[PDB]
Amino acid sequence: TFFAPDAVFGDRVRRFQEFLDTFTSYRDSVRSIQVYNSNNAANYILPHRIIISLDDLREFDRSFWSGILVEPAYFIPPAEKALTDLADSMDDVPHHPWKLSFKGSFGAHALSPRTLTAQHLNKLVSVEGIVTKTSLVRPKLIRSVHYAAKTGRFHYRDYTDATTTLTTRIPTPAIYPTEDTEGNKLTTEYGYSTFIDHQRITVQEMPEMAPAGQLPRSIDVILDDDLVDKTKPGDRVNVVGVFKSLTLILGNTVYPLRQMLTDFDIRNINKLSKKKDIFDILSQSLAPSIYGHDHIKKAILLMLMGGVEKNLENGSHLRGDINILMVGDPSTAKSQLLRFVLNTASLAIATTGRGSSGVGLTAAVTTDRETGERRLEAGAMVLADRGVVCIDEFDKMTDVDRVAIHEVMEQQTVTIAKAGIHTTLNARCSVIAAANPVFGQYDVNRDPHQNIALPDSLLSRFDLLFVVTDDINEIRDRSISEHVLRVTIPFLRKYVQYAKERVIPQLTQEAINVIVKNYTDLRDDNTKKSPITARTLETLIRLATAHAKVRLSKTVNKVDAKVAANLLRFALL
Amino acid sequence: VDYNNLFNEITDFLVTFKQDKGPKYMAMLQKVANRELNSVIIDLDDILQYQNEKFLQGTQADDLVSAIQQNANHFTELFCRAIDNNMPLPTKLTRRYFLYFKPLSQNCARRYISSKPLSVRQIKGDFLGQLITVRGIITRVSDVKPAVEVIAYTCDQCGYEVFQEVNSRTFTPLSECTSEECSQNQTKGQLFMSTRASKFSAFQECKIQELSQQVPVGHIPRSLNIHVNGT
Amino acid sequence: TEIIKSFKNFILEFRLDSQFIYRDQLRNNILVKNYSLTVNMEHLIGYNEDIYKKLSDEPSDIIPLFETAITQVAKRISILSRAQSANSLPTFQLILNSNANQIPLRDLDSEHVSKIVRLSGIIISTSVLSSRATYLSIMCRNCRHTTSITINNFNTGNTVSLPRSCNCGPDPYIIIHESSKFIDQQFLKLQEIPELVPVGEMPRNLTMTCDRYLTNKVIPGTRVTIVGIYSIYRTPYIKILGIQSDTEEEEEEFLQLSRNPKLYEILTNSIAPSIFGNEDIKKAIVCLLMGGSKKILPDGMRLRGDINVLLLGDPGTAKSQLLKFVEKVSPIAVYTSGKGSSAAGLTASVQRDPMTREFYLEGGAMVLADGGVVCIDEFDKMRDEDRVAIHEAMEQQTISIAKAGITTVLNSRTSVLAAANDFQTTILSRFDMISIEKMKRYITYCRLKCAPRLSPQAAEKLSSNFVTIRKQLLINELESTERPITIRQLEAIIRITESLAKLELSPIAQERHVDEAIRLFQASTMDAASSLSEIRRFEQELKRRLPIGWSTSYQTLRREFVDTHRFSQLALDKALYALEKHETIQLRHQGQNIYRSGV
Repeated sequence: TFFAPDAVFGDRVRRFQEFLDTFTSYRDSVRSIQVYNSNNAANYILPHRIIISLDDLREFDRSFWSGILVEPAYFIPPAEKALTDLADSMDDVPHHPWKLSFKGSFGAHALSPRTLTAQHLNKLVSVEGIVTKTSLVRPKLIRSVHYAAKTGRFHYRDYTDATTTLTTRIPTPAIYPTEDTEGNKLTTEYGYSTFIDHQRITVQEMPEMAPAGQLPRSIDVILDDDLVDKTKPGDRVNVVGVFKSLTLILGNTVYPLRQMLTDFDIRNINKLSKKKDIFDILSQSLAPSIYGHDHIKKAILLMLMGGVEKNLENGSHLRGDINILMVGDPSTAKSQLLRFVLNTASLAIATTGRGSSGVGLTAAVTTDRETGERRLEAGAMVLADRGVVCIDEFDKMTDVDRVAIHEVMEQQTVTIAKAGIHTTLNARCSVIAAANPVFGQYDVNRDPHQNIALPDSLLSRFDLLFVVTDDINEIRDRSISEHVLRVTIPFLRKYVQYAKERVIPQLTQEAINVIVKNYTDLRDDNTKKSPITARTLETLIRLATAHAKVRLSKTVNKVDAKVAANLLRFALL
Repeated sequence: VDYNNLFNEITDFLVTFKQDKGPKYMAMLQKVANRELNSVIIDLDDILQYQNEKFLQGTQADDLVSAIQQNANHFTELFCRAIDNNMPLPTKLTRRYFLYFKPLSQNCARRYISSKPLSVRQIKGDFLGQLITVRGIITRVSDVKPAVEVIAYTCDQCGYEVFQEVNSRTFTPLSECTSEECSQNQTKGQLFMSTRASKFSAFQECKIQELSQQVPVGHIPRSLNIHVNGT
Repeated sequence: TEIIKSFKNFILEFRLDSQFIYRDQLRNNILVKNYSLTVNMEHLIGYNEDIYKKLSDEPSDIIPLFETAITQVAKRISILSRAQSANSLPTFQLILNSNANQIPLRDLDSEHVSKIVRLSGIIISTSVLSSRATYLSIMCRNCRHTTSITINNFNTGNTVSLPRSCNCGPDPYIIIHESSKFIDQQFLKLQEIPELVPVGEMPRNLTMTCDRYLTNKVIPGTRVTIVGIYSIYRTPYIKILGIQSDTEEEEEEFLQLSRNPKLYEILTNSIAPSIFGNEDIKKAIVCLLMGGSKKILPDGMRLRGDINVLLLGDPGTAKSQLLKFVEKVSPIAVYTSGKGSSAAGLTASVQRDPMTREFYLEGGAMVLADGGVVCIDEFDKMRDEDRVAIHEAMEQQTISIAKAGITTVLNSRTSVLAAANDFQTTILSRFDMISIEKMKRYITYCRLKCAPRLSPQAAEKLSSNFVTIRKQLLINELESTERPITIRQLEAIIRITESLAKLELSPIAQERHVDEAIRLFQASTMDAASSLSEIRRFEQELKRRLPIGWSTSYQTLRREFVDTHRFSQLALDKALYALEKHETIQLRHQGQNIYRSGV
């Protein structure tokens, strides 16, 4: 500014001017920005930034590309000076800075935040993950305008941050002025004083790419005025910034947004797609350490593969997730099945159901003295957005989390309004609840409603309620000892993810009538043993679709509704 | 932006009004000189009509409506002295009145923007200092309380009563004497406060809430704080 | 300069299995930008005697010369690799591990200071990842002059200091925070193994400084072998430069003792010198060390091998004297108590680093017992924040922790040997049972070497025993005694048989071990042995008696049940907790009001 520019600034500003003269894709874009602003001013805004495609910068200039990648403090500046000069030259009407943004592949600069260390400080870092906290929007002080009243005129003195500079200039403070020259009181005016707002968000690594079992490492992003309305907790994000250490990143570009598949594994899953004996052996091959319970793991197989997640036009979305509650005597392997479903799914989060430090799983409030304010902590269900969560000891879970899962069940989301924030989050996850009775034991002669120790709304929320009995019987109990005294794990994961990514099933007339007949025949159970609701209609075709996608057919069949009715007869009677 | 000609425009506006007794602003000054009212309401419609009268006669407009809309806190302390420069004689710190503003409607906006119905989600951050018209329900209100503006201190040694101006929520008592007689003296005698000569204001805080159909899909109606003073 | 060429020849000329081991490792670490490499001390002592003795005597002046030679060859590797497909290089920090010696913490003396030192221990704390500098631009505030200072390996009276003068007077310098590089560093604490520490004094500790490439590579609470420099800041401290972690006559006499047929019997006649009686408690204590048959199934759902044993009774009878023998006999075990102890805790403690009040963690006996057993006393005195952790670790071995910044699942192969005097279900359900150096060597060799199994010929007796106990205790269970019998106890019986067949160092099991296993299990069942009606009572009461419930609380039930002679306070609160718990939300409501409303 005040210093004389050398050839080290002039050469870089003429190289960026030559790159902008070669590629008119940013010049017509900033002309579109200006004509949109002129049309809105004529009717009476966009936050003045142009995303630059990095693929045109590698083949045009290798040294400029290398200088951007190793010294952005000496390379970003002159490029934004060229952009402001191009914005002044492209406009010819009378009468603010302009910023930049990048996109594309980075190579070794794109990395996990747990691997982000003290190396490559000055170089720009692209890092993806999940956000945990989003602070309160706070306006700062820049250019306050003061009015001296006895002589009647305006004064103005501006301030400077020590981060928003991406480079170097002399730094020093200045007292917020309270007395003009010689000495007569003067008043403040905030009508014209700018209040650039800033934000401070936290982002850690994603649970699917990280080596799960370890601790997540989070970093802080300081945010400007422009991009303050595009951040919310619970979403997968990819930030692009500069790792400055006065350690934080000066995030300029934010983009809101796993086994490898070969061509030999696709031949094996295409070979196993037309045999009609696949489902039973795939349900039997998940846990060989647990004797019996075939239909329960058949429903667990249909549960971990998923649904369809149908989004209606101009209306609310439809629930694709399925939910399973399992009750019975505490003698069997209900606590041993959660470790298997946690270690064999795509991504899964297991909680004990009692012991959450916050208000539950979904979130918690915290105070920070850094900002001197209150931030949000995301404990669980907001991390897994497409996977599964497992809660054992469901009866020990309090009413606050029960009210929370009453709302996020069919809703498939959540909402929070708190001191200084109001928002709604989306989280379509699937729950696996395991409970125990309050009497300790249960037999067939006791009634099946009071033994559950849960309200009727929670029985209506959960789709499949599986009762496991363990009365002592000498005939069946003879082979458990030799069975526990005596297809694979990396194949079903690839099977489930290929079915989840490629094939979406649709309905046919052959499977609508049989499920209509089954729903109308059960709507019998109301007079004999269990209430049937409208939500159950939806869950009776979800499972069918499931089976139809287990066989990966493009549409459903009648046998999918038949195996769903067989699962219903086992879990209801 | 200049103040030397805009203040002349402000003091020329209040004496040359015939569009809506006679010169109504001078009649309102006669009414405040008769001590019957304490509130001054300034509209932008009279400003627009005076601007039209000045623009149709070939004179320079030097726009007020594009300057009142930004930094009205400087304008409420700057135009107040222009009102204070001329008052009629009565027939029946020294601010007898209270100055307030009101914007122009959409009917005066289509007939040759500044007053749009704004949401609290439509605040963006950068509107801190613009006049805004917010629509919403009111859930939280507080009681009327007297907030001081200037603290009056009296002395028995010199007699010169001093007045300090507070701006924040809190302040400190100026026990040290800053008069024009105690500077050239060895003695620095005690000062006392006056709750009668000090100017107060009827302060009240309120929480405006976001309208129900104006909130987006899934979002919750967040609040905002409004600090009112006077009448 | 000759040492530069010698280290470069050691990097580009060392051969092992007809291949270079440092060149490809440097290329692979440069290609992922790790800025580190693993060198071994055995390779350089096998290569040059002019390097290792000088490294052991003076490491502080030869190590950064080796570091700058590493960066000098790394610059050439980077410019020849960048030109093939698709500036500023930091000083490459080297890590160096070895296993030539393992000196204890008590052998540290005034001699060999600032030399190389390698020792083992347990990391108790690594809470802070503070910041330092590696390259900093400095400027003045008076004559507008700037420069820069660089440091590479020196990270309280040291080299790092600002210049007093460039007149500008004393200290006119301002650090240009816009152009620097930050070198993270850590302050860690290490203590000696508590299984071998004298009884008269607590175990001492040591402080260490950890650099940049090995940051957050060590979880606090494991068997960590650290090699560095024993420097002095008087007080000693350790500069870490390398990290790693987890007599034939003895085996001859152990093989001679293993051939004795009455070996089990003399072992039991040897674990109880003054304990009168209790052979079934002694065999269950000596059989709960290894656990059982750890089997890694190909489906991933492996089975747990360790078991649980619980002591109960009156004070005395060596409830805390046999625990000292199991603390000094077993491979990895540490003595603790209920709700921690004096300046030590079983649960993961958390408190303030007193320097500027920092929050950090104190590993108890739960993280430090990785791969062994844990042994505690006073099970009734447990805090609620530690009970949930031990409740999950006694059945799942994993302990989960999650708080500000640290989220982790600690592996805890920890069997429990507790002693004692909603608690009823955790006592009766989570517990399965209610020379010396040569013995410890045989126990370690058996725990690492073999992986036994079971024959069906001896498994049919277990099936017949299970069928008979389920057919015989059902008479007592349908008679509303309400005390049990599970498949978890059968799996514990299987683990007990695997431990008994494992003690003779055999991979097969026969009836000889299961006949002692059913005799061991029957004492636990004898100790363990010694809704329509209750809900008819409670429900009919509420429903047809006092709907408001007012006037009908703990008094009125005390009357009715008192006058019906069926009340036990445990039974009362049991039916009630059942009602609140069956979510009688009226029982919820009454609990909320009438309960401490009282009547």
